Amino acid sequence: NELADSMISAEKVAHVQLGNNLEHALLVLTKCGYSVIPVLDFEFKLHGLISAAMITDAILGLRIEFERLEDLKVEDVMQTDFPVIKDFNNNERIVHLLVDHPFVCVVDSDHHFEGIVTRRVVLKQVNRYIHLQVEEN
Amino acid sequence: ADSMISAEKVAHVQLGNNLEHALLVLTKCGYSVIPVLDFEFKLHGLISAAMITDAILGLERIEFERLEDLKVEDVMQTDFPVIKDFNNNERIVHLLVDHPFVCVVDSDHHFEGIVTRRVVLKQVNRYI
Ligand SMILES: [Cl-]
Repeated sequence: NELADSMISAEKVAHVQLGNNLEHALLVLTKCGYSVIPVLDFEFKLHGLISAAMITDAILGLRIEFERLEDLKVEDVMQTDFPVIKDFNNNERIVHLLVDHPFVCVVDSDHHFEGIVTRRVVLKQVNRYIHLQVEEN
Repeated sequence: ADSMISAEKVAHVQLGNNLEHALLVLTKCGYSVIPVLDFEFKLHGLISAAMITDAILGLERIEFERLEDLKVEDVMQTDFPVIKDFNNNERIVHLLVDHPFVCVVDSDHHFEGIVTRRVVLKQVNRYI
């Protein structure tokens, strides 16, 4: 159960809500310690992922138009194309997703946001394996 | 060893550049953290949008007008691990447990590239 036990619980992951403006999202991103955060609805279902780069790209003028952050909404710029994990029954699919994704969101069958799995657990396992090889030799 | 992303494929900023320029480079480049170099391409620090925005967080507002007043060296992180070569492979994997990437430099602090967690994930996927 090592992949499942490594999930970071949702209440430890900052998020924004549909309808939040981009100035609010930038504040959450800056304080939270994650470079990408989930976008949830009022039922805590997962709709998207947002980063500072997505926000700033949206206000790149012909001048960075920081005044526009007040008016744009997170759903206007968030990424809607993302993988999810719905169970821990398949270790290989999770490891496969972590190749091109630094973390993957965990949701239940109705898309309620549960937490994230990151690459760190796999690095911990590789680290342990390397040390076991030293021990065995 | 063969997985290092070489320095010329990584965007950087230079000492003395302001935070407005750094935000532009960060936004376009596709890396969330980029190196800060000097004229000799020596590594002085690492900078991210979160470091930049934290520096201009007021008690009432995000003070974007201050981006042109601050320089990258004012906000960059200067305490980070590096590797000089691939003569200590166990240390590299050890570092990648708590760091998403580590910079590669030479003895003169010249920036050579970065090693990331992705290559390890690639190997694990292939073994599995
Ligand atoms: Cl990572």
